[PDB]
Amino acid sequence: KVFGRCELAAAMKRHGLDNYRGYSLGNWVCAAKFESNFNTQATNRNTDGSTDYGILQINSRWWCNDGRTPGSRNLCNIPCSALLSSDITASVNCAKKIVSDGNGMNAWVAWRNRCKGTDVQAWIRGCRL
Ligand SMILES: [Cl-]
Repeated sequence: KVFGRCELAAAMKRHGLDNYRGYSLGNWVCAAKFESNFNTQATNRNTDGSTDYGILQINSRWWCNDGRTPGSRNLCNIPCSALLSSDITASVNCAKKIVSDGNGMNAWVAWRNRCKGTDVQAWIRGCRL
């Protein structure tokens, strides 16, 4: 599934992500946009064998379990196969798990190099939320 911008914004606000640990909805919208462009199926396998999964590109080394990473922690307790669902609930719960660690949304490098420090509202702008 390739979410619409505010289809995903509404799905994230109905998931309680608005201002979760200090990060307004614009942060999450923009982070998803620049991690996978609103794609739940997206996947990226990086030379160490770990793999970024889902709409938030959660890595398969700390957070999920795919059974083919030699690391390999499963801190969200989840098969990455559930992070590739149409429903974003698994990814949202694991992301609340991650963002509550003290690194914050700096755990997602795309949000850090494109979103962090911007007027992120413009992502939930015109949303009809
Ligand atoms: Cl980038």
